[PDB]
Amino acid sequence: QDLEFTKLPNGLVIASLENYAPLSRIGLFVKAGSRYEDSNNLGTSHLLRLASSLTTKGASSFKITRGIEAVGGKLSVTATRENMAYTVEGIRSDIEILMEFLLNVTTAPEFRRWEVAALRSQLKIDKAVAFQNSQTRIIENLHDVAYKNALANPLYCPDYRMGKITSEELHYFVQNHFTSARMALVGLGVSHSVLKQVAEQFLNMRGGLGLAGAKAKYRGGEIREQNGDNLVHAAIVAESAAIGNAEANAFSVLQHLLGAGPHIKRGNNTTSLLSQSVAKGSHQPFDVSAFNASYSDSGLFGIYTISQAAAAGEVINAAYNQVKAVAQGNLSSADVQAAKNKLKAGYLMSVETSEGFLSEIGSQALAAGSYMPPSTVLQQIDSVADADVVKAAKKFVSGKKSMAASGNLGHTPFLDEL
Amino acid sequence: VLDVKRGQAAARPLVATVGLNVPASVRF
Amino acid sequence: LDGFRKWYYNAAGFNKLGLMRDDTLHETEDVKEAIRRLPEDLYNDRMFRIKRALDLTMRHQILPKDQWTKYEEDKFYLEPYLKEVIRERKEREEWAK
Amino acid sequence: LSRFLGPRYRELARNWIPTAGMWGTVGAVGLVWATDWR
Amino acid sequence: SHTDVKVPDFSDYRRASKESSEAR
Amino acid sequence: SVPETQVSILDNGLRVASEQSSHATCTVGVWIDAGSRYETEKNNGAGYFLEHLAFKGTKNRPGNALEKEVESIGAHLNAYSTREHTAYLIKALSKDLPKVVELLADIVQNSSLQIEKERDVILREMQENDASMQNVVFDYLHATAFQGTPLAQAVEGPSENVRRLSRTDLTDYLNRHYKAPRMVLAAAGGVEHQQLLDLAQKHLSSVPCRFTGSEIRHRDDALPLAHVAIAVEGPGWANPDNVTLQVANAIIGCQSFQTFNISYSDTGLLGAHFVCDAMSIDDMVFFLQGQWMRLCTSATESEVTRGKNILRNALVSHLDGTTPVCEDIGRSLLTYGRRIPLAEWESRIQEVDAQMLRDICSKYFYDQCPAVAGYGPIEQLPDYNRIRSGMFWL
Amino acid sequence: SRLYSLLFRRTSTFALTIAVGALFFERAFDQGADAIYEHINEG
Repeated sequence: QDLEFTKLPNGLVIASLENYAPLSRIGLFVKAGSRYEDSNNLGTSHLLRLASSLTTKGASSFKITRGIEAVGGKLSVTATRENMAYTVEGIRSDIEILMEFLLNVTTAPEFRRWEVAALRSQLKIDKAVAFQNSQTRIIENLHDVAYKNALANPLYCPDYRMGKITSEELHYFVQNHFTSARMALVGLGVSHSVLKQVAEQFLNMRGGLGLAGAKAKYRGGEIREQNGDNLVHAAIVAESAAIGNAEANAFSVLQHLLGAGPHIKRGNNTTSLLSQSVAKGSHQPFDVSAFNASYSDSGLFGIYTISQAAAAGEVINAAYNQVKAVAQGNLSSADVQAAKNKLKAGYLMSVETSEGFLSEIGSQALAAGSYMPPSTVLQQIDSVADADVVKAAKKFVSGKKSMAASGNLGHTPFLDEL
Repeated sequence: VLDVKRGQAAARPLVATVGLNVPASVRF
Repeated sequence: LDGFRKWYYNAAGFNKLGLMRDDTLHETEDVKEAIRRLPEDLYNDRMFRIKRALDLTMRHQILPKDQWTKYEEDKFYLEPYLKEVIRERKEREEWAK
Repeated sequence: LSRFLGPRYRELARNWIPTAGMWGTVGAVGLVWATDWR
Repeated sequence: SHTDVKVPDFSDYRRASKESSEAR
Repeated sequence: SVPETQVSILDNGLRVASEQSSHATCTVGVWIDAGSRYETEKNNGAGYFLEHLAFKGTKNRPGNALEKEVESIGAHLNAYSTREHTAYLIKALSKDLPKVVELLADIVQNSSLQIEKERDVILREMQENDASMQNVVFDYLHATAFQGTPLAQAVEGPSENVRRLSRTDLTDYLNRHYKAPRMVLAAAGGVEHQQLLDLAQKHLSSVPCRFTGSEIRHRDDALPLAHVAIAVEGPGWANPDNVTLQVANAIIGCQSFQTFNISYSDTGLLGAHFVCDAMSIDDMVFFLQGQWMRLCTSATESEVTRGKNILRNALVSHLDGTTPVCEDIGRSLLTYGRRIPLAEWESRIQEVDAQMLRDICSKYFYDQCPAVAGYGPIEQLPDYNRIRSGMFWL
Repeated sequence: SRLYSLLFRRTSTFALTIAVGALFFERAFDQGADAIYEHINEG
């Protein structure tokens, strides 16, 4: 079968596959990431994500936990800055009460003050653990040192805001950012019919569009963090294309040309122009890749390096020089064809799993209200052509950069030197 | 101590993940 | 009956020491939970009233009659909350059996 | 007591019954050897 | 690391198999 | 409605198992019944070392050539080694099976053994592999539980062997433990079984363990947290009661209190690993032992159900994706000799009730002597008499 | 091995076997000792 995406007049779009698979999954996609926050509610989103277990105006936290557990179902709340999605997974027989629990959570939080209060200690941890991988700190700092207002807001709650987030604020967010028109309910394992018959009840309530989407403004800059780690992490990005343009496809082809993760375990990722350009000069251990994060109004594209503090300089320079070569037209058509094959294989393996398929449909829904068959994409990625890739490169090599560095930064260069 | 502690460099945006299930983490 | 209630109220005289009804509920676990949830203002107020009573009791004196919490004035703050706590214990119990 | 009224609660007891009898039984025989009643 | 050495031999201690455990 | 997991065999004895699915990409892998259990303490890091050297150089392809090509095709190349199995698998667009299979053929035979560098890599990482406290705890829960057997020794081996290894030794392990009857070519996703069988015919057609109730305590008080694992003897891979034990684990589910049922060929470790601040280690232990005991004498149909359902949502399937499935196909053909379908798993789950769960839990957990492995500030971790006394109730 | 699985593994049964055994052991001990005393002192 195929998804059938239908936009209920309330604005919510319903879509299902009913693969008749054993464990059906259903997820609500609501544009409610930190992006949609503002300066005085920093943190609301984080808590909201960890507070999927607070008594709902219809169910006790106890039942919520026990109920979902009993049926073996699972409710998870992923969240990016551009958006956020709640997801329930389970047996086709128990997904009626799973939709009861999920739709109660999404549309009716009691946000009891005592309850929310109990969570702020759990909040410290998340923001904390997620930072184990230095990468997190970097990407966060990066999106921050790079943007001014909207996409600069962190995914994790700041240290001063813990103890200050109140139930009111949370409720405020939902009623404001979590409205119907900004949501979409995609379900794999259910009948499109019922989705309409269980959303027409709870979701169509918040009919308004919702708080305006704060636009995002680029700022440039660099934030560094001397913390004495063994490895220097450094991300250097610039402004790039947004969601909904062919230049975003050009930038995706550009990161798969430059290198977007190893395909072989213990490989050296030989092809990566970056990896090759670093490895021809530096014998130290390193990890150089291309970073691309595009949101519906703005995108960041650049390079990400992990290296020994000492070599941190020229390695970064070598990586930067490689991108400048791509900005000068120094590329081959076989390399671009291999980059396109890598990108399309990555897309197909991303959508080959059930939860990735449900997320993709979800994202497409909120983003364009339409479903784009995997096939369609393949021919559009093919549309990207060599010159297009080169173009995106020059955008990066010219646009003001934003640099987030961490480690022993005694030999890490600056932007005016880079 | 980041409660219960655990190198691959991030190349994609991050996505927090928490919920009823015990596991909870972030991916690039 | 209500008049009788008022009579009992005076007889109880917890009003004299200057305490509301919810003030006297024995702190059973259940009661404890509700007390905790109380918005801080009330909690701090509860403490003040309770402590005052203690001091008054120590001196074997009662507040000025006027200051006695009038039956009508007496309001139930802990109870609204307590109800939930009880229901909560109840819910857990049957999911238990 | 209200809480004790439960089907599972009942199942648990039923499963626990034999063991209970045993300890009491041992105690019983024990009392015998303990006193040699006359 | 933690694999450089193996548990020391207890042969002079170890007796001489769930079959035996029940008896043991 | 449900895949078939059509499997065949070839001259060599290599099996070719596949489970077609509508997903588009595929995960084609080679499993081999060769791990650290088949090593004889003179080649204790040969399998791990081989992997490091493997994926890098070969007979038809020089050095990066394979790595270079798989990137060229857009596939992800992965390999792993356990105490009993070794896997080399590629996730790739189905159409590329033709090369996803020829590449795998080189990796298993015609491989070219860099050795110096990989030695350094393995050694250095091991010098830091100590950072993975949990792996440490679990490689001693193995050493102290399987003392004197080839199941005590780690997959990586001791630094000693790593340094002292040569091409010929490797060649031996390669030529000894890479036999065709001990090999499964597993494919999951958008693959046709007849095409995969023809490709396997074209390429690749050339190919008393004992548990000892014991204790190891690595005390190092400078670490902030303590990791403790307690296990008993798991039934095995083929033992039917494994399923009633998985339900028991689903009933149990201080801190990071995970539960594990690691299975090897007619043996295993069934238990719990928990990390806690030192001061609470004893209370955790007490808590944990009480629970195992709860199941042994006081189960409840309700909770069993909770456990059966969670187990029901763990079974791996096309939804989980190609790799997860392949991986299951490779392990099922190596261990059971067949791919157990999900309907048989559901039947074995629904036949489990509370009475047989507490019977099987009394069979294993009750009264058997455990293996204990602690690392960190573990002074308040109780010694063996207190844990052994907590393994039963008066 | 059977005994362990039957009367010595369940603590309740462990107690049962102990108590019952003790119940019989005593009389016998008394008898044996008394008898020995008697054989030892023939008058």
